[PDB]
Amino acid sequence: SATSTTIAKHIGNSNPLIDHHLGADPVALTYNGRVYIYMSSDDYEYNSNGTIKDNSFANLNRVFVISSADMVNWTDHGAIPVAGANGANGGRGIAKWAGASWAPSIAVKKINGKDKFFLYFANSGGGIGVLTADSPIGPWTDPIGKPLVTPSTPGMSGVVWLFDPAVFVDDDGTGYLYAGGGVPGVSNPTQGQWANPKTARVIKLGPDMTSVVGSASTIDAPFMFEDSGLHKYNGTYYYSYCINFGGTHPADKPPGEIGYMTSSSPMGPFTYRGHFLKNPGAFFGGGGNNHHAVFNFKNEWYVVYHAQTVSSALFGAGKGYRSPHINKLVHNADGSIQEVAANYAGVTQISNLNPYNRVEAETFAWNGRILTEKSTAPGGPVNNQHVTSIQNGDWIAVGNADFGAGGARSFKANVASTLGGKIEVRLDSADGKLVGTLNVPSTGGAQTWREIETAVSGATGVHKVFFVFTGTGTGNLFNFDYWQFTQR
Ligand SMILES: O[C@@H]1[C@@H](O)[C@H](O[C@@H]2CO[C@@H](O[C@@H]3CO[C@@H](O[C@@H]4CO[C@@H](O)[C@H](O)[C@H]4O)[C@H](O)[C@H]3O)[C@H](O)[C@H]2O)OC[C@H]1O
Ligand SMILES: [Ca+2]
Ligand code: NA
Ligand code: NA
Repeated sequence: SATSTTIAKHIGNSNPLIDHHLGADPVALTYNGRVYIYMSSDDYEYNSNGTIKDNSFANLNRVFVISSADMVNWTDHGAIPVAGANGANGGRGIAKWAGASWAPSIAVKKINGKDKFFLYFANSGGGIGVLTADSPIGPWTDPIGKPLVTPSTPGMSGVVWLFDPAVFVDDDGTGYLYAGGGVPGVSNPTQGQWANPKTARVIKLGPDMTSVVGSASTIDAPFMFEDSGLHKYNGTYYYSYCINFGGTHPADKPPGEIGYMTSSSPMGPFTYRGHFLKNPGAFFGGGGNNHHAVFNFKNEWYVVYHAQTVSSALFGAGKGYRSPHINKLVHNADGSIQEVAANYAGVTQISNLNPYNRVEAETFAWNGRILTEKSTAPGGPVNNQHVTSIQNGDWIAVGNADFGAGGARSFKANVASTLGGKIEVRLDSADGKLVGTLNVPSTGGAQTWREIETAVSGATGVHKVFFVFTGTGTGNLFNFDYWQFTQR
């Protein structure tokens, strides 16, 4: 009954994090037991004849957000319509001054006893903006109505590409913004311009995280290119960035790789240490921009980065379209960082999923091959999505659902369907033990939602769980908002 194949994130593998769409320039928020990943909205551009053309970043006007409690099952929180200029996101789009929202950065700060969230983004190469929210997934407000940082921000002149923000809230509650990149000398930098672009910047933020304090300092990242990052390990601040591709490079600053520098203060002085992530081309073939954030989630150090692993699998060429990956990052006893072993296997699931809570359908580890959108389902979480583009033989799967010793009694699915179909609930594999079959009736339409219940038996212990979609003809069989098992 399950016939569709995984594009790039194969069952058992944790990279790329998702493959049912793209997501470039990832950054991580760790918050109340979940990692959020916020991403540039990579999205295929097409020639007029419907063939794919190389990514020119034309579609980078949203921020894609996924989250996980376990590194394997990703809840799709959909898209934040950040860019509102030109104009389009069809209306919708939150920062009216910004035509683009590249390379997000995310921070949370408790203000007046309430957690407040701050999403930073680059309006292409021209400035940094910020949105605010009372939850990591929104809804979002543009407090300011203009960029937060421009070339006129003190200290920011001399930056070639005023982009790739990284916002770090220090242990004392002070925010810092790292930004910049590009290489001076336009079409022909001299060797020395390659070697010391002097286009990286850090600026301190005001307490409210929507203003700057003082002037930006230059970080002299050798062979700076883009992709500022900041993490703090054992009291030391690590400024990381992508090394440029031009000029001759010494062996210790290899082109297109992630370099890093350390300092005992967030604003420097920084000393190059420092490379830990080869170009994604070195691992997955070969190659492109390289774009990364280091974070600690549930007591482990990771780097999120991107690679052209979904587009290459679909097209035979990555064409600049990028997908998020995570691997472990290891700090040595001396504080240096080991080369990250970027791969497909990725990170092993760190905790089980509880299938007795409401679980969004768009919370899955693997799929073949569906889409997620914006749902009309009543209620649900902020920016509630559903699984759609469900055809016969499609499926989604969660990793390590723990049904417990007693096991499940029933399975509920919130579904909307014009003609109906089935959800087969299978353990371990797409062709695995059938524990139940939910008959999706005609509900009256794709926006008319019914919670359907069906019996489950044989579902005990920890398993991958596959929801295999079947139906006749069509089209879209149904959309698929959330599910919940009952005990026992
Ligand atoms: O409008 C401005 C944009 O144009 C500017 O876009 C940047 C263009 O450069 C992007 O970096 C690319 C990454 O790929 C490099 O080539 C690789 C060299 O090794 C080969 O193995 C591999 O196949 C190649 O892909 C290329 O040299 C380098 O320029 C950068 O990420 C973009 O940001 O952005 C700012 C806008 O203001
Ligand atoms: Ca949902
Ligand atoms: Na970033
Ligand atoms: Na499909």
